[PDB]
Amino acid sequence: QDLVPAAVEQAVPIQPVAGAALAAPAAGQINQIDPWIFQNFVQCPLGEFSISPRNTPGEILFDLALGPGLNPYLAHLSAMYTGWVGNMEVQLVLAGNAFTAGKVVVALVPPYFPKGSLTTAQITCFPHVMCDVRTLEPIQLPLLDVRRVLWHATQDQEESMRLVCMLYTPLRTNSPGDESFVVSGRLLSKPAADFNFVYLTPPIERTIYRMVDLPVIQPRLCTHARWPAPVYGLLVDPSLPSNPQWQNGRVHVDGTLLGTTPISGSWVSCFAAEAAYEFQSGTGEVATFTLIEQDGSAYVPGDRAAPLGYPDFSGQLEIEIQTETTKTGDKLKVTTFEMILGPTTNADQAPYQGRVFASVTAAASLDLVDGRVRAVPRSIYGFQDTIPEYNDGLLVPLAPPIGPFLPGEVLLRFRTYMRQIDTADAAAEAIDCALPQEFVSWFASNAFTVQSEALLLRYRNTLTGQLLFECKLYNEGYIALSYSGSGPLTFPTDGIFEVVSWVPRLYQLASVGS
Amino acid sequence: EASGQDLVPAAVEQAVPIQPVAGAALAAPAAGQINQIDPWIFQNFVQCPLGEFSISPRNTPGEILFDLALGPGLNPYLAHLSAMYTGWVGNMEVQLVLAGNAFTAGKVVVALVPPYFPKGSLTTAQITCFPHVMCDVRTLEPIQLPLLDVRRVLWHATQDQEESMRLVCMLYTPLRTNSPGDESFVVSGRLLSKPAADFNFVYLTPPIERTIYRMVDLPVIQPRLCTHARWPAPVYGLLVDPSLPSNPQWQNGRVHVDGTLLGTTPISGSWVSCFAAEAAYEFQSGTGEVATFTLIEQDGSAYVPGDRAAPLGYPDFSGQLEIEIQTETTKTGDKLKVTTFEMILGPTTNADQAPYQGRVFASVTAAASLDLVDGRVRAVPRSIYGFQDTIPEYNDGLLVPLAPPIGPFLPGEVLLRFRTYMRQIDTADAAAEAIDCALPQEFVSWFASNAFTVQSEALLLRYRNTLTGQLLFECKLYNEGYIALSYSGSGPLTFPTDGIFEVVSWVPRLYQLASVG
Amino acid sequence: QAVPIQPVAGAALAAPAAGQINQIDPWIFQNFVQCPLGEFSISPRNTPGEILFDLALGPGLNPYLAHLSAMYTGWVGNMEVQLVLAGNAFTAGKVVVALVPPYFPKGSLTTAQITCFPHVMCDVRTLEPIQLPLLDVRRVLWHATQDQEESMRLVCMLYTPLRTNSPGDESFVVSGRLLSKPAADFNFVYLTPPIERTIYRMVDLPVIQPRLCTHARWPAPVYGLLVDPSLPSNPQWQNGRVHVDGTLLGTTPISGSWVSCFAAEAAYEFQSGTGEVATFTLIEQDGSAYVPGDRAAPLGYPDFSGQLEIEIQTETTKTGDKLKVTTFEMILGPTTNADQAPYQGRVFASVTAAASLDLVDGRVRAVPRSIYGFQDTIPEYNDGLLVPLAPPIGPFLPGEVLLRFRTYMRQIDTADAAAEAIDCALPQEFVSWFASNAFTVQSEALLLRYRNTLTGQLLFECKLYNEGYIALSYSGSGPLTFPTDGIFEVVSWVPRLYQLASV
Ligand SMILES: [Mg+2]
Ligand SMILES: [Mg+2]
Ligand SMILES: [Mg+2]
Repeated sequence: QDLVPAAVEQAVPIQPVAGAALAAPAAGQINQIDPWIFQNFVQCPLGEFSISPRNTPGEILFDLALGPGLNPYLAHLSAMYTGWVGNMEVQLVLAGNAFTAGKVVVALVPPYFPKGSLTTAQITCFPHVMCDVRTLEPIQLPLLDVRRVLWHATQDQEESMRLVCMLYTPLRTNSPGDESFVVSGRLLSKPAADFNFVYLTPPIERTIYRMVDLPVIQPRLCTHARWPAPVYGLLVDPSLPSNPQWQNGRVHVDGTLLGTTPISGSWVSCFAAEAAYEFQSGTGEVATFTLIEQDGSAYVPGDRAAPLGYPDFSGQLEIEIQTETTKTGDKLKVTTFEMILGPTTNADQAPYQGRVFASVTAAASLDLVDGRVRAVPRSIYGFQDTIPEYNDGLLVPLAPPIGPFLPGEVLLRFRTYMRQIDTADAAAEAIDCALPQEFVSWFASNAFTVQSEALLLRYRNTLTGQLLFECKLYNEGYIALSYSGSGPLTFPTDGIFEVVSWVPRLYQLASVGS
Repeated sequence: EASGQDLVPAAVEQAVPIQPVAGAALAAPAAGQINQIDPWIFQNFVQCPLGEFSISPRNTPGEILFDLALGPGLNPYLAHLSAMYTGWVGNMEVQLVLAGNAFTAGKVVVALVPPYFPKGSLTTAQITCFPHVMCDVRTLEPIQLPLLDVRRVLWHATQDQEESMRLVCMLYTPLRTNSPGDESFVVSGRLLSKPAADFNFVYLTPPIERTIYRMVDLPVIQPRLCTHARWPAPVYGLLVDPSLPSNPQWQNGRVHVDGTLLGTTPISGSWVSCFAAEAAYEFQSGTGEVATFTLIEQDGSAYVPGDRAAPLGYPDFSGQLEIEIQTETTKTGDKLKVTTFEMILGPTTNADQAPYQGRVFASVTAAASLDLVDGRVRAVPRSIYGFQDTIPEYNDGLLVPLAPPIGPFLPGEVLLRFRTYMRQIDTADAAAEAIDCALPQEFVSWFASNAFTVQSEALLLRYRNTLTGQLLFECKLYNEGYIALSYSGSGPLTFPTDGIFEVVSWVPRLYQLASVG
Repeated sequence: QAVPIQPVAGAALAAPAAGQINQIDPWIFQNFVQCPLGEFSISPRNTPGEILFDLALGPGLNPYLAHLSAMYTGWVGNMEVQLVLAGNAFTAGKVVVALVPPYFPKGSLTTAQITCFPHVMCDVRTLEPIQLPLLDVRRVLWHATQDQEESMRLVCMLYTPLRTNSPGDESFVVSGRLLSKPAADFNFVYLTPPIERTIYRMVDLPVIQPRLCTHARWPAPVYGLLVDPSLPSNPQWQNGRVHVDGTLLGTTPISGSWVSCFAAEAAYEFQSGTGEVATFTLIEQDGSAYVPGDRAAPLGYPDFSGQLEIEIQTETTKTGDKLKVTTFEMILGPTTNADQAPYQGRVFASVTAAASLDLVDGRVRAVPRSIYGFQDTIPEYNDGLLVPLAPPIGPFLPGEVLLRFRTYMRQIDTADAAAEAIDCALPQEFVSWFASNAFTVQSEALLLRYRNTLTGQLLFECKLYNEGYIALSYSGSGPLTFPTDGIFEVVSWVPRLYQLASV
């Protein structure tokens, strides 16, 4: 005769996994870590998520892989080792309330289980813990090294054990009351008794598990990335188009440039070519340009739409070039030519094929010598923020349009002003970019590894450390804010962007408002 | 024990030159669970899921009779259990049955081929360079062989297919018979297996029924209660006929066994030989009233010339088709009706019809103007005039992408045909009009919605009678979606249409069937 | 000898799950053989931090183990190496040899980082060979032979500079050489039928004299073999461009019956100018379609400028004159102002016709007959636009000059009498040989020797690069020719910075 209790605590039953006892006969060395790293839970580099009443049951809230990039001490230490082996421990804290109903499941998913779409029925067939959003204290699970190899390489990230969290039952509030309410979650970890490193190497600085940082410069000392001018403004505007297809100033956070984006800010909306002048009788002397790369290399039609640094807007542009004449009384001068960029055919512009056309009006036939030039913009006429002609009328390789966003998110814009010709309006013609120069470099100089889908940034006052807003910076290189206003909203331009954490894609920012 | 030896009892001990391999004990300190298989599964030999093969006097030395890879899919208990684990490891045991008639002669070789050896020819010169055994086709007792887990990992993933050891069987000398009368015997081999002592699985996983094992299964429906896949009608007959063209090039009703649709095959049997288009009407002094249709897809979306010859469900035959259309009129007293046009399908030697590009013209006889309003239509057939079973004119004289013709077959093999009849006009004929397909429409839905994983080249089916539980014949279903029987007669031969098809085994393309009938 | 490292197990860890453990001939354990790419020179002008050699563990380090590797599936175990330096008592300087593990990220190292591995430091005045272990640090139980995986490397750097005197005529280098053999714990895994197409298989050339070959840019024999340094040093030809591993570059064809020709579906009509004009809609010379992709024109299309004659067979439904061969006149020259676009698939040519000679429209194949006003310059592939090309031949080290295979054309020249030369980089037998053998590439270049077969006296040595051009070390100011009845033979893989000897 026996008594079965209704209330039992909760636990995960395990079979022990061997670490360095399997690895040691074919490792070079087996290296120990400081014994007090085994004593403290420390927040994970990806250690923030949220829960809303807009999430639906089945959604995945976080997803973590075993290994050294879960602890900031272990990630600092991996710069001087070639491999790793052993077990870990994770801790979870939820900041909910008394009005909040809901459950989540945290499952342990092994390597080589096909990463498709899990359902709510299936998540409880793994080892798991059942948690609800009203808990005051933290929950912990083990994370074991179930594997087919003898050890792992710190610089190639292969298959390991994962930690998946799913929303089990919907999240509800009793009185309507709180539907703008978000639950915060945080993740923390330490290593368990049986974790080692493998082979001592020189400490390399540009390893993986090195954390991203931004350059410490205020946005008003910087340089616009689509037109050769400083940065003057910083704002967000729902009235404008949401998914622009700009082609300069676009870079991945892992460091790969895309579009015609150059490294230097002295290539921006400028070009270089071989020159050839003729004097068709009607208008004037006409210059046909055979395009090259600005470092003097040849141009080959490839996977961009033009050479690096080409203007990505429409309208009539003014250039200044050097000219060497064959008259009497002059040998060198800065000449002006007038050029049309937009979809304004009858001129047959095809910078994708390596030929552009321009002209200056002249009652003479000034014999200008053929050679090599560098053209720089002077003024713009009828500027539309739309792509120019790249082929004659044909489509070219492009970079995808900016996006996607979540419901409620909008795009952050850096603004500058262009020199223009205008007759009736004396307003300042504005142009935006997503990331300024000083940011497209510092990427592609550093080559970071993205470790998640977005980066959470805080923007502060350099003095008094006040918080101005929070934002998501996605891997593709654009920033989002949570903002549901209708008109514009501009921000002070002398702050500094911080780095907080890697976050998931479904992360819910706090809303900004005028 | 048996009457009359006249032959070899056992290909028993030949030594195989190989070392003992370690199984689930190298993997155990790297899992975080203790797992285990039912001790009674280790206690009897059961037929393998790819477990049948033939040897005929038509085969030549160097042909591969079977080629098995080590893993869960060699046993039916183990292929069921692998749906709820990640990982496997260990050795197996196999049994070979080859007990031909005492009047036969021949040899085969079975080799142990390691991981990472190229897949390709395997000439008869290099198969004996492996650890191998040589076998007579007359051996009475079953021959037993080891299949060992030579590997440089600690275990294997169940939902991958990795490098493991293989077991390859090749015909070594031809098969002959010195019996005085009229025919040479075929040998019927079987493969059986069971796990060895240290086979295990690794980590428990949600049981997911769409795994890479899980053999195909057909729907339990009778042929005479299915829907034709080239004409909108029931299925009525089922027969073979060696007098009709052998390798047709039908475009509708084609589907891969793994779920890929071929040609212009739709999913709904309500799209077969219909179309949806944007219409425009005119009245003139000549043809009468011409209707011009620009085609879209039938759900309602646009059409673009692509990897097919026409939209989905377009009729793949020649003739003159009359259709029926809903139309409006700008007359008073009459609102909406059903009107009938006709349309020629063939080349016509001068035409304005390119259904590849989306251009189709119809017409109706009319003395005055029949003012019919424009809009959206869906055309269905009513009758066929001058039926020809040859492809229509897709692009007037071009070469559009087409699904290949049905074939090849082995010597002696003919095509199984599903038959229905059409509505027609005929002056001097009173017989029906027959159209044939390869698989009926329920089988296209089954394969498109199931996404199976094939094993070798064909499936072996048997056809059973429902009223008496009798097996009538056996056929081969090739992975490209056509069925073949073995028949060497001249007259058509028909079959009842109140039976079921049932899957038996995976087979090679050189499998030889018993003939009907 | 003693570095800070633990002993590594070979067959004790592989044997449970291998099928066989196979032994090697005991006399192979008694000889140190030269490793491939194990040798350097140190000069007084070298800068500390520069890399002397870089070698990975496996069967390819030994010539006997690379042969034996073709009848096996795997390998395991450790090796041992010797380093031999040639200095004397009146030198100074140092080197460091490090043991770098399997997954270290490749890049570049400094002298500060090289001492952070397990290493030895060695003085250039050392007398005996310096002996070391090369161990199998690994995450698997054995390695597959028809595969290359990560293994331990051995890396040598110059640590402090060389200090010496020199005479007036030469300049005193210190030389080094690395030799190897297997350690007692080294084995193979499972006996397989021997393979001929293995990854440890050396490049070889066809045994054919240059004068019996076929020219790669004009359909005719090869008549010369020269080196001329007054010509354009970096040409950009588009035919006869092949990679040593067998990839065809440019518009290079496999067969010599395609060089400087084209096939097309022709269309004719009379114009009251020169006469019957032909619109050639180009096709691939084997009957398949043509789509503008990676290269400038279809395969084999000529790649020089001028005005060219072409012969085509016509059919005329005239009763009394049906089939005949008619020579047209195409002008594919430089910037010669008529809308020629091979890259899109259409060209034009016509003939002086007094009347409208009936010529039906059908399939044709053009062959050249003679050239008029020939320049060595890219044709007009697209009207005035740019086209996907192949990079210019190069680059060459200081002193290096391109070797040229020369032949002669069919000229039209009214006020000249000397014949027209034209060059290529390789004949048409070295092109299809690389395309059929599909070799595996090891360093950057191969060292060849041009020898005479009658006596056995070598004419020079050259450097066949991976992209497919030859380079000799030359200093003279005029063309220097060679006899066209020698034989090219392969010596070894060399690095790019390898200094040949003079000609
Ligand atoms: Mg303005
Ligand atoms: Mg009839
Ligand atoms: Mg000449």
